Amino acid sequence: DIVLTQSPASLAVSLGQRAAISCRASQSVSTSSHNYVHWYQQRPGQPPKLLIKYASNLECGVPARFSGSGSGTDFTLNIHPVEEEDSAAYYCQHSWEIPYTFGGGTKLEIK
Amino acid sequence: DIQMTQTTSSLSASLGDRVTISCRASQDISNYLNWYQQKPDGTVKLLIYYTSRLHSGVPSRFSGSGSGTDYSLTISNLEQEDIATYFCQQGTTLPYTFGGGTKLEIK
Amino acid sequence: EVQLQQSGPELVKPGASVKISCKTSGYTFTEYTLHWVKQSHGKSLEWIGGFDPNFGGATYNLKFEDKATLTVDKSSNTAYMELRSLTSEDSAVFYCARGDYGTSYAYFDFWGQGTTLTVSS
Amino acid sequence: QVQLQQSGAELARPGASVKLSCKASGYTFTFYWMQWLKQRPGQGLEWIGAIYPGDGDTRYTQRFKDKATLTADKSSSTAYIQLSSLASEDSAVYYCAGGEYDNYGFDYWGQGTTLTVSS
Amino acid sequence: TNLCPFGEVFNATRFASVYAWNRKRISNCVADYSVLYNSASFSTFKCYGVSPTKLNDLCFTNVYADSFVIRGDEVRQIAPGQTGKIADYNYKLPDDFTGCVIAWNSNNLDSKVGGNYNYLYRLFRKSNLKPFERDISTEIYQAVEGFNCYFPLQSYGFQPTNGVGYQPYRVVVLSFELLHAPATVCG
Amino acid sequence: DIQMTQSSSYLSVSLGGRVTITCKASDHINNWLAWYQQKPGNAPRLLISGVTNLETGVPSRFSGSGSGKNFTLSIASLQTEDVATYYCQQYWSFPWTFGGGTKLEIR
Amino acid sequence: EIQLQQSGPELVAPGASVKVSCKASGYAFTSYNMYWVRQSHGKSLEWIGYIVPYNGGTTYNQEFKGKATLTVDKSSNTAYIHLNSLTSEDSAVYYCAKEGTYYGYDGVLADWGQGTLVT
Ligand SMILES: *[C@@H]1O[C@H](CO)[C@@H](O)[C@H](O)[C@H]1NC(C)=O
Repeated sequence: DIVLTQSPASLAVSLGQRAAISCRASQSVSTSSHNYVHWYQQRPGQPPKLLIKYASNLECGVPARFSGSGSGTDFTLNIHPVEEEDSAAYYCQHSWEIPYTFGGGTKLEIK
Repeated sequence: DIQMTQTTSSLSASLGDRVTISCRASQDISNYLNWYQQKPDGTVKLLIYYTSRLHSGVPSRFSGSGSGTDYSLTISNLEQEDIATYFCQQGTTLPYTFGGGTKLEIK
Repeated sequence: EVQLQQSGPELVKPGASVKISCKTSGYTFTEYTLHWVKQSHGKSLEWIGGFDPNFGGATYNLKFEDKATLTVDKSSNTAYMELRSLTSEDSAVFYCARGDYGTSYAYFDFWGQGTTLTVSS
Repeated sequence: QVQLQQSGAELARPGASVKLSCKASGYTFTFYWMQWLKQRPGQGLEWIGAIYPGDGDTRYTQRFKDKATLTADKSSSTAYIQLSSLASEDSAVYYCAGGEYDNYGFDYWGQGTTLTVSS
Repeated sequence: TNLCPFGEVFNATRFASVYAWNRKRISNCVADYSVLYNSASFSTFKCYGVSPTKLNDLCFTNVYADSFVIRGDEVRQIAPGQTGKIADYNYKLPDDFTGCVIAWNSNNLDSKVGGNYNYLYRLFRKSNLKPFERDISTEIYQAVEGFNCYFPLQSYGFQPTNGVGYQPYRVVVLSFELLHAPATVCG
Repeated sequence: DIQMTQSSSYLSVSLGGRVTITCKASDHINNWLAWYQQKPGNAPRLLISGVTNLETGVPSRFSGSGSGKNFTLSIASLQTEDVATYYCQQYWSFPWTFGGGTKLEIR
Repeated sequence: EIQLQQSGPELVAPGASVKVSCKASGYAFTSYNMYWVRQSHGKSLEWIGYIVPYNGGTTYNQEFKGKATLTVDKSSNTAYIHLNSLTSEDSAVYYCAKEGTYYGYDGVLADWGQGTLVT
């Protein structure tokens, strides 16, 4: 049962500067070709939607400002331009083993 | 309840000698006899698991043999390194019955 | 395209039968597992465990093997869920997630509206 | 490196009950047998019993059937023995040992907990 | 009188990867292998130390069904004595083995069009395993992700257009214990 | 040992027709009946492992069947390349006795 | 590929002995049980014995338990069959036929050698 801890648990950003959200896993959920962490985004009353899959490859059909990266134990998500829609919970996930677990989740607030 | 009788409970030797330790079972355990080592501190580890020389990560000196009921461990070159009580055990019947242990000692 | 909608919000008494359905339409049903995810009062998401259409079986999460059972009638385009003998702690929002083909899912493409479950007398 | 970490020295009163512990960690505890032993001072070891931590069914010897009881905690990866109905004969350097293949011996062993019964 | 479960170990919805292989201890129930006999699905049914004629006329103390999923070309390394990756670094069987390896072919389940990157296997390791051991240490083996320091695991790619030597064969290894003790599982 | 008989040791039917060879079994073989083909001067070659599963590379004319103790191999449309001997076989109990034989000759 | 080639035809006098070879090449020789079969001219086949290469344990038919002795050579991947106390009835062609590379069932034979005719 791999557990996923994210910090900062509540992030403060200005509407133009760079952001950074990190999700560190117990094990090293990574392979020489695929990193196994998939990020999500949940606004209030909304189901999540996959921002990034396999920690690098972006889904097709998103604002395309989210670019993340991470190899091994620690992963990082990025939001270089920020605006009003980016006020949501940025969860984590691993597809390593059968028990699938989602991280704690950080909250983004604009300044 | 096979009864393992390591008839000798103490052996005397010096550096460099080839000393063998024995063990005798009542029934025929069909080659399911192990050979441990219990240093004075209590740190007991396995030496050979399957009777005929199949050892487990230990130095290359410990190599025993035998067949039927009577088996015998063997150390070819000795050192104060290998001074402990060497146990024998049978794995064929419940309950397992360990041996007496032959406490090595320098002469 | 891919659109899932579950049953309406359901209030439950402790230890009762509930069938949170999920009618799927927008793709061939026999080519995509239909997983389930739970979120409780701002909780983090925990994976219930999901069905597999072509095999006819399921792979549950260890902590949920007791109260959750999943059933499918493949011609009706629906994958069901069931909660019985449920404790007062598990009153949450159950997302009828979507995965990939059997035993090959990594990322949850599309989710459901949400079935707000509340346990009370 | 797999070690079976075992409690330190413990002493008891005749008539009480002791619970020794052997926290196995480094390998999959829930898959293989945990075999408890009892070495009285100056003799060979004496198989107390064994427990399968997976579903908890034990193989008890005949001498130690009534006094000793074996349990296991899958979550914390530890195995217990509870010596009850104490006496002066229950003084020994107890041990815990187990391996993945039980026809190939006992691979990993504990340091030992000495239980002393005095007044 | 109890019929044990080969039904939560044989027709399971998802089998465990090679490097972390499941195991069930079954005991105290009558073992009816007549559901394993009469089926043309299983590719391999190779009983060692026993003959599959008599499996229903014996009494054992334990059985150990180790499920996993390996590549079709490597289902012959699940046997006492062989060598390779599945035998050295993932799952090694003892020489004096007495069980029944059973490895059918599930290609409709464990395969996807683009790939099925779930099932893994340990590719690099210092020494070879010991009989019936497993290790789940996914730290970067060494001979940072770079030169001379690469992760030890590498996943399997299972597309349906692979041939046969590159398809998923769900292996199951029943392991019977012949120990002079009260007989628990019978026929 | 189990022993297995065959319908006829000599079979003669027209070319381009249908043959239905049958194989009887002394005791129960659950499913584990194979079928082989030896045309004179070569070694046999497995055709149907299991009761129906054709080997890769054998034309789809051959199609085996059966249940219980009597099974049957049958060809859809014969050719001048399939006039060989057709040995039954079992693999249930260690004496995996082959059948007697059946030599196809065009009439 | 999976080529199994044997020695040429053999001619022997009664009450003598000859050893027929079977050289395997082109696969994991230590993973396959090399089987053996006999066929008297224009009649059915019946077993002799089968040999496991890494271990050497063999099984036999009850009619050949005394006549044929099977051994293996892990050096050149050849399994030889030794026939002693020959006669006139024991003159036939002898095959060595490993099983298929992907089936697994213990009986079936899906790669046969040439065939050695003995007199
Ligand atoms: C698994 O379940 C199917 C469902 O009918 C059954 O046919 C099959 O025999 C089961 N497998 C075993 C090994 O019992």
